[PDB]
Amino acid sequence: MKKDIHPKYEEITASCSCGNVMKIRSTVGHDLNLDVCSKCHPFFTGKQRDVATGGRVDRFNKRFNI
Amino acid sequence: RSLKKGPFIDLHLLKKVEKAVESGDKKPLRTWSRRSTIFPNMIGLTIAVHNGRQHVPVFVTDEMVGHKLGEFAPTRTYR
Amino acid sequence: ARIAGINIPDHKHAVIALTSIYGVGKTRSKAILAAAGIAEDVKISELSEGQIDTLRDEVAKFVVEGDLRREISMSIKRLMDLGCYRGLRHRRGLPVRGQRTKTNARTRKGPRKP
Amino acid sequence: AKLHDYYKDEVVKKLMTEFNYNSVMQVPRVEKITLNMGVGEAIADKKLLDNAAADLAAISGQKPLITKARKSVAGFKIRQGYPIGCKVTLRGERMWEFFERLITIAVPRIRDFRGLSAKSFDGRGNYSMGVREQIIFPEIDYDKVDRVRGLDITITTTAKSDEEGRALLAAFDFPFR
RNA sequence: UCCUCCUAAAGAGUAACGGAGGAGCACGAAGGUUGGCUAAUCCUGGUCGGACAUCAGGAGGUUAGUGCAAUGGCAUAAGCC
RNA sequence: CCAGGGCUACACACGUGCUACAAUGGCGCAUACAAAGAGAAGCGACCUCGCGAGAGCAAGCGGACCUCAUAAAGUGCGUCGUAGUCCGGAUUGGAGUCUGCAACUCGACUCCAUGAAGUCGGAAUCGCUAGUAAUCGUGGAUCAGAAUGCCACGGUGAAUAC
Repeated sequence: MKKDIHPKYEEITASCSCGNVMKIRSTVGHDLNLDVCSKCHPFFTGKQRDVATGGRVDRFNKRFNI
Repeated sequence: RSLKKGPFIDLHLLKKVEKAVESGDKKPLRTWSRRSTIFPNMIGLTIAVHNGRQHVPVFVTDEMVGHKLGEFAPTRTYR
Repeated sequence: ARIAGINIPDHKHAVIALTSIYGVGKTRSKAILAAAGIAEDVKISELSEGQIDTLRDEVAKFVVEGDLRREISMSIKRLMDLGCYRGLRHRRGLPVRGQRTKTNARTRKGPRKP
Repeated sequence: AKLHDYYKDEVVKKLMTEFNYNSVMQVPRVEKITLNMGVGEAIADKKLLDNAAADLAAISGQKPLITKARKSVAGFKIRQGYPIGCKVTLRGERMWEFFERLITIAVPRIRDFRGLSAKSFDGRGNYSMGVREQIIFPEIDYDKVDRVRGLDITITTTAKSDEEGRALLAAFDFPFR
């Protein structure tokens, strides 16, 4: 790498909402506090709530109730 | 958004299609009850609804239960 | 202060500022702070981080910006591909609830181009 | 480089049981990640590309290379050798930290996230994806920026086929919806 | 008035109110040296991006480029940095 | 005579009105002052449930007594602090209540959510000289359900007419 043309590459300490701390090198600043990480993101469960959204006869039986 | 106690249907349409299910998927029912709500026990039939001058054939699926028969019959044409 | 949808406001009262998220208005915003123990007349920056996360999941108890836009879209698309009268008005950009299309309904139909 | 140590121990032996290789380095490996961001609208405002340089310098660990126009096409009013975009080719140990900060803390920060496509392959093993917003990387402060900077990320590997490349990429915890 | 091809009959040269095109400049770098690099055009994927910007891979081979009209030549590159 | 549809249809132009574009204003809490009317195949207290439209039960009154019915602008405090913003409410999605055999074409109202145009309007044009204009609320006729329209009632209440 060429000297003194790239920004500072200081290692920071990030952490999501669940408390999963990881050490990364980036250009953020002093530290980092995140709200979601890949080991806690609802992507293995957010695909479950996208396909199971259909149905009308089951809702129609919630009005007739017999 | 109406009729909280029991979905609406006519005697003449309820007694016709209840007689139609045991006779297979026979001839379309020529009916004028656009106000009748659709139940899960008419799915598959080609019942025809009078839009004002003809009876348009509509193929009822599973989802169309909250809607009435007069939803799918265009009464007023435009170009 | 980077809760569910995007929601980074500043220098605003909490119940008003929570209205920015797609899927929550005024009434539901008051239900979020009531279950989170947050003072309504206090700005977001004054609230600590230990109270930001306790309303992050409280907002997640209601359908929000991410999956509500597709939920609204599929409800419309179900009508559009159905052939019903509710779909045909969505097909042409016309009012669905039976309004005065003859002269009015400029907003639904669109700006007057000719 | 956590993922590079994860690659050299776990991923390489996992890929030996998928395509029954005889040599240890017949396996595919990543070669480079090119952070290209083709602004295009810099023909009028030259400082937009100057601000575009700071975006790729903050997302990555190095200053970008301002690309030049290869041809003179009348469809976009660009002449020969005109600065129109910027690219960042990350190689060595440094790209693994960006590869860590992409798939762990930046993929969850994608708005309306549903997953990545498994058909975005050139046919050789080089995956390519294009993000629409830069606020998936926590380096960007989201307020002093004026224009929403989207970009595209391609991952050039040493795989022979795109199916073989996806199998190597599947061991790095990708969504692949 | 000058330059390029044919006419022009395989050295040179060779006419017509013959068939075809240009020039009366430019550059202090577009010169010299050293070092390094080499295209066009298609296929696939990829934010805006779309036939066509930019990026990554593959085919392809100099059909690219040579400041300028054409001829000859050029990778040992005369082409590009 | 009957069932369904139309009278509500839509690239468009015009008339009459309601609501807005806000800070003499919005929102939240507390709170003061009316007149005129209507009621029985109705008005429907009080109480219970429901965020709510409303549901159950339900006395009193064909009436200066009972009900519709808590008048509102207005006052005090807190907040918003000039932004398309807590202004504005169209449009749309989901869920509902009442009416009526039946609310899809095409009823009203409510809850949640989405949140538009609009930042005071060109030429031109309209109404008004007083308790009028301007503004706020209420009632009635029509009516099974259904008005910003019509009729009527009161509250605050200008400026100017050389």
